[PDB]
Amino acid sequence: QSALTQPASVSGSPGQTITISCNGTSSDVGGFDSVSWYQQSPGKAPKVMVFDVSHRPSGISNRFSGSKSGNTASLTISGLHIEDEGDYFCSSLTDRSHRIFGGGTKVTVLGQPKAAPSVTLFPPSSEELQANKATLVCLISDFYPGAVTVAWKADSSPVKAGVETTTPSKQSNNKYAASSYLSLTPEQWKSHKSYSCQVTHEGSTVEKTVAPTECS
Amino acid sequence: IKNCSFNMTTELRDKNRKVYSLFYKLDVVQINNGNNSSNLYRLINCNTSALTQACPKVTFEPIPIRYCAPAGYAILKCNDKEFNGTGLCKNVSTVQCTHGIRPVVSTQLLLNGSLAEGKVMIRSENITNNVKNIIVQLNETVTINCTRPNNNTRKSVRIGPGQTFYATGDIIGDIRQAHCNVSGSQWNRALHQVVGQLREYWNTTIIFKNSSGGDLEITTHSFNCGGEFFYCNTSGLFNSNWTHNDTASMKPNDTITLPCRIKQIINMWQRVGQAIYAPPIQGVIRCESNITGLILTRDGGGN
Amino acid sequence: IKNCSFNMTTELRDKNRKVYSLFYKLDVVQINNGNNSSNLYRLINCNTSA
Amino acid sequence: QEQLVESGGGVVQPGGSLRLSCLASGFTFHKYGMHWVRQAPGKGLEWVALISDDGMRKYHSDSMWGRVTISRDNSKNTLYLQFSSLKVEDTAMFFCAREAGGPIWHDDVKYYDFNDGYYNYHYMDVWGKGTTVTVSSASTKGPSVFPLAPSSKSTSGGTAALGCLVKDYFPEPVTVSWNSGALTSGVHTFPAVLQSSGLYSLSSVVTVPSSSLGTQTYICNVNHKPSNTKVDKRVEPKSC
Ligand SMILES: *[C@@H]1O[C@H](CO)[C@@H](O[C@@H]2O[C@H](CO)[C@@H](O[C@@H]3O[C@H](CO[C@H]4O[C@H](CO[C@H]5O[C@H](CO)[C@@H](O)[C@H](O)[C@@H]5O)[C@@H](O)[C@H](O[C@H]5O[C@H](CO)[C@@H](O)[C@H](O)[C@@H]5O)[C@@H]4O)[C@@H](O)[C@H](O[C@H]4O[C@H](CO)[C@@H](O)[C@H](O)[C@@H]4O)[C@@H]3O)[C@H](O)[C@H]2NC(C)=O)[C@H](O)[C@H]1NC(C)=O
Ligand SMILES: *[C@@H]1O[C@H](CO)[C@@H](O[C@@H]2O[C@H](CO)[C@@H](O[C@@H]3O[C@H](CO[C@H]4O[C@H](CO)[C@@H](O)[C@H](O)[C@@H]4O)[C@@H](O)[C@H](O[C@H]4O[C@H](CO)[C@@H](O)[C@H](O)[C@@H]4O)[C@@H]3O)[C@H](O)[C@H]2NC(C)=O)[C@H](O)[C@H]1NC(C)=O
Ligand SMILES: *[C@@H]1O[C@H](CO)[C@@H](O[C@@H]2O[C@H](CO)[C@@H](O[C@@H]3O[C@H](CO[C@H]4O[C@H](CO)[C@@H](O)[C@H](O)[C@@H]4O)[C@@H](O)[C@H](O[C@H]4O[C@H](CO)[C@@H](O)[C@H](O)[C@@H]4O)[C@@H]3O)[C@H](O)[C@H]2NC(C)=O)[C@H](O)[C@H]1NC(C)=O
Ligand SMILES: *[C@@H]1O[C@H](CO[C@@H]2O[C@@H](C)[C@@H](O)[C@@H](O)[C@@H]2O)[C@@H](O[C@@H]2O[C@H](CO)[C@@H](O[C@@H]3O[C@H](CO)[C@@H](O)[C@H](O)[C@@H]3O)[C@H](O)[C@H]2NC(C)=O)[C@H](O)[C@H]1NC(C)=O
Ligand SMILES: *[C@@H]1O[C@H](CO)[C@@H](O[C@@H]2O[C@H](CO)[C@@H](O[C@@H]3O[C@H](CO)[C@@H](O)[C@H](O)[C@@H]3O)[C@H](O)[C@H]2NC(C)=O)[C@H](O)[C@H]1NC(C)=O
Ligand SMILES: *[C@@H]1O[C@H](CO)[C@@H](O[C@@H]2O[C@H](CO)[C@@H](O[C@@H]3O[C@H](CO)[C@@H](O)[C@H](O)[C@@H]3O)[C@H](O)[C@H]2NC(C)=O)[C@H](O)[C@H]1NC(C)=O
Ligand SMILES: *[C@@H]1O[C@H](CO)[C@@H](O[C@@H]2O[C@H](CO)[C@@H](O)[C@H](O)[C@H]2NC(C)=O)[C@H](O)[C@H]1NC(C)=O
Ligand SMILES: *[C@@H]1O[C@H](CO)[C@@H](O[C@@H]2O[C@H](CO)[C@@H](O)[C@H](O)[C@H]2NC(C)=O)[C@H](O)[C@H]1NC(C)=O
Ligand SMILES: *[C@@H]1O[C@H](CO)[C@@H](O[C@@H]2O[C@H](CO)[C@@H](O)[C@H](O)[C@H]2NC(C)=O)[C@H](O)[C@H]1NC(C)=O
Ligand SMILES: *[C@@H]1O[C@H](CO)[C@@H](O)[C@H](O)[C@H]1NC(C)=O
Ligand SMILES: *[C@@H]1O[C@H](CO)[C@@H](O)[C@H](O)[C@H]1NC(C)=O
Ligand SMILES: *[C@@H]1O[C@H](CO)[C@@H](O)[C@H](O)[C@H]1NC(C)=O
Ligand SMILES: *[C@@H]1O[C@H](CO)[C@@H](O)[C@H](O)[C@H]1NC(C)=O
Ligand SMILES: *[C@@H]1O[C@H](CO)[C@@H](O)[C@H](O)[C@H]1NC(C)=O
Ligand SMILES: *[C@@H]1O[C@H](CO)[C@@H](O)[C@H](O)[C@H]1NC(C)=O
Ligand SMILES: *[C@@H]1O[C@H](CO)[C@@H](O)[C@H](O)[C@H]1NC(C)=O
Ligand SMILES: *[C@@H]1O[C@H](CO)[C@@H](O)[C@H](O)[C@H]1NC(C)=O
Ligand SMILES: *[C@@H]1O[C@H](CO)[C@@H](O)[C@H](O)[C@H]1NC(C)=O
Ligand SMILES: *[C@@H]1O[C@H](CO)[C@@H](O)[C@H](O)[C@H]1NC(C)=O
Ligand SMILES: *[C@@H]1O[C@H](CO)[C@@H](O)[C@H](O)[C@H]1NC(C)=O
Ligand SMILES: *[C@@H]1O[C@H](CO)[C@@H](O)[C@H](O)[C@H]1NC(C)=O
Ligand SMILES: *[C@@H]1O[C@H](CO)[C@@H](O)[C@H](O)[C@H]1NC(C)=O
Ligand SMILES: *[C@@H]1O[C@H](CO)[C@@H](O)[C@H](O)[C@H]1NC(C)=O
Repeated sequence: QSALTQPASVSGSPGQTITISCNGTSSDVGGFDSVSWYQQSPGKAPKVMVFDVSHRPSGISNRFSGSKSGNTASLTISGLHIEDEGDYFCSSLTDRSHRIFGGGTKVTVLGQPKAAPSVTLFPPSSEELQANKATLVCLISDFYPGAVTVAWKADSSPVKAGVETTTPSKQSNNKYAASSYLSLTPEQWKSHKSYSCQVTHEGSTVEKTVAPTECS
Repeated sequence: IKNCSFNMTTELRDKNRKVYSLFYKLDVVQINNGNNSSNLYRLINCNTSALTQACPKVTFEPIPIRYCAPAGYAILKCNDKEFNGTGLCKNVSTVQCTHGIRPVVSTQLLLNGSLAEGKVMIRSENITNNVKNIIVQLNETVTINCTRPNNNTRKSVRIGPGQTFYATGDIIGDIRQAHCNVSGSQWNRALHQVVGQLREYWNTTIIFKNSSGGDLEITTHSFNCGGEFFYCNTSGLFNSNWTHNDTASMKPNDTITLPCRIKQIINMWQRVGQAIYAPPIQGVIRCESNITGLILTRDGGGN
Repeated sequence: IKNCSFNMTTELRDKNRKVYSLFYKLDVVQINNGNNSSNLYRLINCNTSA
Repeated sequence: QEQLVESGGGVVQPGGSLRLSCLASGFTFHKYGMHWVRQAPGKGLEWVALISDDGMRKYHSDSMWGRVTISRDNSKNTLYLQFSSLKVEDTAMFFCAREAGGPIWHDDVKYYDFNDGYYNYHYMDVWGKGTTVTVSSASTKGPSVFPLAPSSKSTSGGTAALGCLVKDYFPEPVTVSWNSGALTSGVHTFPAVLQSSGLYSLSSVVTVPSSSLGTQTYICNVNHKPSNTKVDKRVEPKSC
């Protein structure tokens, strides 16, 4: 049941060699030597990266060298290319003739400066106040990679309820954007002095604050 | 009986494919050198000598043969029944080509051979020499039904550039063992005649006991039938002592059943070299056999 | 008219080597029918004869 | 090329069955095994099942074991999966992958199975095209559409963001244009999030200069094809 554990995300500059490392158990990795590694990018079908670990698969470059120790496996890579960005999943054959994959490892190319997310917040528009439904839309934009932890808060209190987060999507500038949704009522929206959407990107951090503005 | 897998090669070099067939226990042996069996066996004809087929289209059944003489030389045949293997004879016949012979492979017995009418005969190169063989010629014959009732299958699978192996495939239905059957009363009559002739110097002392053990080519009665080397056992015979009263043992008329074994490989004439293989016969395996002779050895390890 | 590479034995049994020559289509036939993607071939007389 | 194709997937209901079929061409399917695998949105892979070529053996993941049943069709050169008691946890994309060729190399010698069979317990040299499957109990409903007023992305400079909130709709997808596709640049419709009530909610958002508010007309047209609904909604300064 326990997938072959590896970090869900990794990063590295082009050219600089790296090494992916995933974990296993006695059942599958300690049980046999048929540890493989696959890769799959957004908008691409999966393809292998290693089988028969100390020898490399069909038509792949001579830079990707696999290794294994006990119940753990790893794959060292030189000459970090750009097209190789995407998730990586190691797999091992269990003792019961069944297989199991890993958690995943997203490769992100460094060198693209991680711009701070341009966070903004749409409050419930005038069309929604009298509809007995309030909705706050926290737009995130111009941030790279697609890894942002969203959080919603009241003017003084935290608001984890009603939150519905949308995953990042690659903007036209190769950065990412997203939209989170907090569902409230007009009573809760107006009685609260303000609301806030705090977003934790890679290490720098950002936040927006909206308030009820009574206009014409 | 075991069903057994192994690898084989196509006409090409690198192309190798697994394949399965059937084998007995006589053809292979377990490697006890390891910790245990672990499903580890090896052919003995392999690990003693080389291996080849035996031209499966050439089946190994007999034919009436006749030996002919050159110019200036002839054959002389004595026409006396009781005339033993040597000595003087009067009833002569000059011949150019021998009477029809069926020179069949047989151990401990004769098969489909010429008969000795009139009387039963017993000879030996030196009867006083216990180690010498005691050749026998009976007066009449017996219907011998040695048979496997299970049909054989064949897989004619190519291996080399036109070289095909005829593997003994799986057999249909419930697979019983082979067996063989013989008549009782005529057998006991022939035994009565034999023991009547056994009194060379004695009045009543005759015993039969099975062989102490040795080579299976000599430890039982082997022959060839429809290509397969049959070994039809000889155990219903030695349990017989017509010593004191012959008619006492003329009574137990019993349909003599026995287990007859079979075999695929052979090293003819005890020449230990490259052995051969025998193919399937596909269809149930009957074997008729007359009987006209017998062979024994005396007991030197006794009184 | 085609030309093909294939393995052959070196005078050292442990060593083999790929050598290439020229052949026509009459003496061979296509196999492994991925019908047309650089299909491999086999001799007409080897699959039945020597 | 061993080009494979999926079929049968789509938006479906829970509880019934689902015949997910997998065909292919460019090779001989007579003696080739096949893996079924799946992966959900925002989540990696999970082995669904595997089947051999000659109907001899077949293996199921203990999670999906019993709930589903694999099967093959040699003459059709097809793989099939029959579901039972369909559930929303089956919401995922499903891939139909092949085996690592037939032979095994030892001393540069290629050994094969019985009857000249292709066999391995190894990687998957080919992967299918993929098929989406959306098990969901809700009923196809059209969208409630509303505007999202100008939110100043920055205090200085006068740069706002406008939006069109398409909430309480199901199933995906939904188109959101501005004046029937006239204003095409700047918009970025984000993936729909499955609401707690089984519905969906997105916001087609676009950043513009704040000076464009009012002076530049905006009539946001939302359209949901499953329900065949189409609505218009203008975005303007929030009066409250
Ligand atoms: C003449 O003889 C040679 C010697 O065998 C023979 O070579 C085979 O040719 C076939 C033709 O397709 C190859 O099949 C392709 O293989 C491509 C890469 O193959 C790699 O794998 C080999 C097997 O590895 C296993 O076995 C060895 C022990 O044998 C073991 O150590 C390994 O760990 C592993 O278990 C491997 O030996 C071979 O090694 C060479 O290359 C490495 C560098 O990669 C080098 O370091 C070595 O020194 C050696 O030179 C090789 O690495 C693969 O790309 C290809 O996959 C595509 O095509 C198939 C279609 O066939 C698609 O289905 C697939 O999706 C891909 O698109 C395919 O698998 C086979 O691998 C060769 N094997 C060997 C040992 O060389 C030639 O074919 C013979 N000549 C002819 C005309 O047939
Ligand atoms: C003649 O015919 C017989 C029977 O048909 C064949 O017997 C089997 O052949 C297969 C392949 O030809 C062998 O497969 C190999 O099995 C090995 C088993 O050893 C391991 O087993 C456990 C678990 O690991 C450990 O206790 C043990 O110490 C070993 O670790 C495996 O080691 C092999 O796996 C390796 O190679 C594969 C490539 O397939 C790699 O991808 C893996 O990473 C791994 O490194 C392989 O699975 C099988 O073992 C044979 N049977 C027996 C009983 O040994 C003969 O092979 C065949 N001979 C010829 C020449 O054709
Ligand atoms: C072809 O294949 C094998 C591999 O070398 C060989 O075949 C015979 O192998 C046996 C033992 O491996 C040889 O010796 C005989 O073993 C019989 C059974 O094994 C017991 O004895 C051995 C020690 O010899 C122990 O290690 C083992 O655990 C067993 O306890 C013995 O029974 C034999 O002795 C006597 O037994 C028979 C039956 O009871 C008696 O009737 C005889 O009097 C016999 O003396 C004997 O020890 C045997 O010699 C091998 N055969 C041949 C022809 O050599 C073959 O050697 C191999 N081919 C070639 C060419 O090497
Ligand atoms: C000893 O025999 C068993 C059983 O095989 C079956 O019974 C034999 C008496 C013969 O009649 C065989 O033809 C028959 O298959 C072997 O085990 C395994 O048997 C299964 C049968 O269910 C074989 O499956 C086959 O698979 C092909 C390919 O798809 C099908 O088309 C067939 O219809 C059949 O179902 C299986 O191949 C076989 N195992 C192997 C490894 O081949 C057993 O292998 C054999 N002994 C040895 C040492 O191999
Ligand atoms: C994948 O497997 C590797 C190898 O096991 C994991 O790395 C190793 O993790 C263990 C504990 O999980 C570390 O042990 C401890 O290391 C510290 C380091 O200071 C040491 O002080 C302790 O005494 C103890 O030995 C081990 O060091 C570490 N290996 C290395 C080279 O640092 C890895 O964490 C696994 N990854 C995942 C995602 O599970
Ligand atoms: C001694 O002579 C008798 C009679 O001649 C031999 O009997 C033979 O017995 C076998 C099987 O019991 C018969 O085999 C059959 O052959 C045909 C040939 O087509 C085949 O179609 C049948 O299915 C069956 O296998 C054989 O015909 C029969 N008669 C002969 C050979 O004349 C007996 O075998 C002889 N003794 C020995 C030791 O061979
Ligand atoms: C001859 O018969 C004897 C027995 O009458 C056979 O020897 C017996 O073989 C079994 C087999 O396990 C042993 O249990 C007995 O202890 C053996 N007894 C004696 C006295 O040896 C012998 O195998 C037979 N030989 C032939 C060629 O048939
Ligand atoms: C088919 O013939 C061509 C002939 O050119 C082979 O290619 C040549 O290979 C030699 C060997 O080193 C080189 O020196 C030439 O420069 C190559 N020429 C070209 C045009 O590539 C080719 O390898 C042959 N292929 C097969 C499968 O036999
Ligand atoms: C194996 O060799 C035999 C020898 O005759 C081939 O037999 C014929 O080959 C021609 C060549 O195209 C075919 O048109 C015929 O149909 C074959 N005969 C039969 C009865 O099918 C045979 O083709 C060879 N094997 C293969 C796979 O081609
Ligand atoms: C068989 O194995 C056991 C334990 O693995 C060992 O004690 C014994 O000596 C072995 N016997 C042999 C190799 O004959
Ligand atoms: C001798 O041979 C003749 C053949 O002409 C035969 O008639 C006769 O019975 C034979 N006699 C003996 C005693 O063998
Ligand atoms: C064989 O027969 C001859 C004459 O027929 C006889 O003299 C001789 O004694 C016989 N052989 C034996 C061993 O008695
Ligand atoms: C074998 O015995 C049978 C009895 O049915 C007989 O017809 C046949 O001629 C005998 N064959 C010989 C003695 O060669
Ligand atoms: C059978 O043998 C006895 C003595 O061995 C003999 O008297 C008899 O004539 C034989 N039967 C025949 C020839 O039919
Ligand atoms: C048979 O052998 C014995 C040796 O024990 C010898 O005394 C006798 O003369 C031999 N007889 C013949 C006929 O050769
Ligand atoms: C199986 O044995 C029977 C014996 O009754 C035979 O009739 C049948 O032909 C055999 N099957 C074959 C040869 O396929
Ligand atoms: C007895 O002999 C007959 C004659 O062919 C045979 O059919 C039968 O199988 C034999 N065995 C018995 C009756 O147990
Ligand atoms: C023959 O054998 C039986 C038992 O096998 C035995 O009782 C009998 O005494 C033997 N006959 C002679 C004459 O010794
Ligand atoms: C020979 O033995 C038989 C018993 O088998 C007996 O009837 C006969 O009288 C004996 N002949 C003698 C002692 O001359
Ligand atoms: C054989 O039987 C006869 C009469 O039945 C008897 O006189 C004779 O003694 C018996 N044989 C022996 C060796 O006692
Ligand atoms: C054997 O047959 C004879 C007649 O041929 C008969 O007198 C005797 O009782 C029979 N014995 C048995 C045991 O059947
Ligand atoms: C089998 O036994 C009887 C005769 O004793 C009969 O069915 C047939 O002639 C015999 N068949 C043989 C010996 O092949
Ligand atoms: C046979 O060739 C056609 C045309 O290239 C191809 O579409 C088909 O897939 C091939 N057959 C197989 C079994 O792949």
